[PDB]
Amino acid sequence: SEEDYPNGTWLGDENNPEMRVRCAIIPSDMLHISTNCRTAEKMALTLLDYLFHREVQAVSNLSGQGKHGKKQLDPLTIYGIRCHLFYKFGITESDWYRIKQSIDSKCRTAWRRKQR
DNA sequence: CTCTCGCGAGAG
DNA sequence: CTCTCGCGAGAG
Repeated sequence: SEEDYPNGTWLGDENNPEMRVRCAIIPSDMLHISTNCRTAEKMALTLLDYLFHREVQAVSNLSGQGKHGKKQLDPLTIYGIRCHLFYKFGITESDWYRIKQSIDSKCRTAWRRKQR
């Protein structure tokens, strides 16, 4: 619902209420991202940085499972990335499976940075 | 920085 | 048991 982020933007197709998610990204920032992120792979990781602070990435993963006892990244927010990539690039479930590896791998990089 | 792959420990 | 999947870290 728009109200959760009054100065924010929609992830995915605003005219399609089942595949939209209100988010905290401001219009000027969402403009930068669409200008700069010309592939689903590059938009996914840039969305990640605008939706989650690096300090959340360094403690969090997609499942919230594993040996490091990591927090799970907000599932509604992750669904919102899925909705933006499907809308912006018409990616498939097989692409999204690949993208999710890459989000988790970025999150491990951040954990390893805090580590080192 | 991103992308990837072999590993092996718990989930099923 | 088999299967999934979180993981470290070398290579791009």
